[PDB]
Amino acid sequence: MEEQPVWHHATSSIGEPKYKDGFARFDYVNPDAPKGGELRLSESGTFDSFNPILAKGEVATGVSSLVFETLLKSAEDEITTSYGLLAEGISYPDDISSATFRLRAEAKWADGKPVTPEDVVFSFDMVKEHNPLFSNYYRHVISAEKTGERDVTFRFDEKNNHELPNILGQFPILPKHWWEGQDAKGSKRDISRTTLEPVMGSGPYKIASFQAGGSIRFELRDDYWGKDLNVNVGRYNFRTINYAFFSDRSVQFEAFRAGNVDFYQDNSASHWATAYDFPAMKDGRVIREEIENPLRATGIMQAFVPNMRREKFKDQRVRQALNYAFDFEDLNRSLAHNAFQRVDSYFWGTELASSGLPEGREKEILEELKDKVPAAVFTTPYKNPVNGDPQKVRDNLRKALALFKEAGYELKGSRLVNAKTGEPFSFEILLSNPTFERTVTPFVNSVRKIGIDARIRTVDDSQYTNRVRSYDYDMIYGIWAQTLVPGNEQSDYWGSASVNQPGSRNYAGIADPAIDELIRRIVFAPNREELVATTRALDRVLLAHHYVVPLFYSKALRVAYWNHLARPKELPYYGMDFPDAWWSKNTAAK
Amino acid sequence: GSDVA
Ligand SMILES: [Mg+2]
Ligand SMILES: [Mg+2]
Repeated sequence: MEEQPVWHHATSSIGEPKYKDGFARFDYVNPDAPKGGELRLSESGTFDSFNPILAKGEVATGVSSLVFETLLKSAEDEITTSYGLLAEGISYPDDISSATFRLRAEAKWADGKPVTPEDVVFSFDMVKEHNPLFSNYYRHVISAEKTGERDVTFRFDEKNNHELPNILGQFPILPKHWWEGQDAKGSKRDISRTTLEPVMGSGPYKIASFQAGGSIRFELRDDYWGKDLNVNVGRYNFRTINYAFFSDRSVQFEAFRAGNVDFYQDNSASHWATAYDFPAMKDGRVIREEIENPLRATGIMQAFVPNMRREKFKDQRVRQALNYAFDFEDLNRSLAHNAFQRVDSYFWGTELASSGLPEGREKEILEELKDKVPAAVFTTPYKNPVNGDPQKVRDNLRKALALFKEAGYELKGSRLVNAKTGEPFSFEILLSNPTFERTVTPFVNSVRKIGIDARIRTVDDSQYTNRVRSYDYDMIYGIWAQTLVPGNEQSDYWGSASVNQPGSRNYAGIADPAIDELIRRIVFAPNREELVATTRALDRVLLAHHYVVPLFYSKALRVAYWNHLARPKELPYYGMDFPDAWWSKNTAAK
Repeated sequence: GSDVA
């Protein structure tokens, strides 16, 4: 039966919330951070829409982060804990069959109207209708309904989906009266379409001005309802946050070297080692940091991702052969200044990574699926090829050719061809920017040695997003990041239902009954021990199918910034909270 | 984001 409700100020999918009800602020912030000053940021690519939820066009990241808010705010000094932001509290029955959020009486839109349950209901229905990521994420949430003056209740299709109250705190809340209203031209607004009309939110910043496709100026609102709320103390300090968009990374970095961009996150090991020979780098005007914080408690798979919707990549032997052709040792040494570590798990860098042979509960879970998983899961620990020397490079290429021969492809006149049709084995690697070319060219050169015509096709970010949405590629240089609590998002990465649905993150086109069963077991995991064992079992099965060519990664974010930006003395353990917890030194100096 | 050489 139902019992007297228990209200919570926070939710956690792992452990207990660090902060008690009534806490004043997060520990890491500077409570006296001054309000003021300009922060100049850069963003790759462009934008052509301010619609924060429609998965169409190109939207600036600052819109959802600075103008809109969610029901709960995730603490960057904890793993999954979230605290009441637009919601004052959360209540749910023990069986997790529903979840109710009580909205804060003080929460207001920038136009002064209250944030209401009607807004939450509209936002929920709209994210599910217009955004494939949230459509999947909330697939087990049947409905949202107003159940009180300030209450929204979400109902679930099945009990014991433990993370649902937590993940429901992550979607932006949009103003129903505004989206169902009329613009200045007298035209009804439409959430189903892109827009360049500056959108209105409940967040700390408003869109003050913009140059479509080129820049956006966000301005801090002194009337932001949540300015003094515990999760916001010492946060949202810059008066103005300008974003300038760049399609050329070198032009973007030149803007940083000129002091026209204040902060730069460097994703290239060679650029980090060589591009900083400029005067401001020598006299303390620019600071460089290698920050591990945002990558702690994060699993990473970065890979060459073949598209299994295409006949050329359907054979596991072909996909395995491509790994034998990739030489990581040479790439790391000759081009990457030895900066990287080879990835060997979809949950690499966490306790969720499978290792060795399956044991205990992990082995038991796989045993109930023995007729449906690769035989290798019980006999063969996953390993990548290693190219310690030139004879080994040739031997690994011989192994690639052997796998291709088993798959029906043979060298004819030093070109790898389909043995029955004569059609050459060829593929295109789609890249989003020329900055990826130097990393990918060695792989192209390696497969060319065994008769494969691989070609790079570099496009711009707008074309890239449009092609990836429709899976219009043979292969991409892809990435999937994971938390320590796998859940409802997993079906967006490897679930069968996402293969033929545009806009999913199932880039390889994986469709497998055993994987689907493991994803279901993760979602409905009764406890942490069962979740960990099931996740390692899923990782082991994914790896044994050789769906991708795992690449590499590092354990720290490389950032450089101008010394007029101030950061908290100690960054939150699991993040940087940039730019929200940072502030202007020009302002502090009056 | 993606890390490169
Ligand atoms: Mg973008
Ligand atoms: Mg933020």
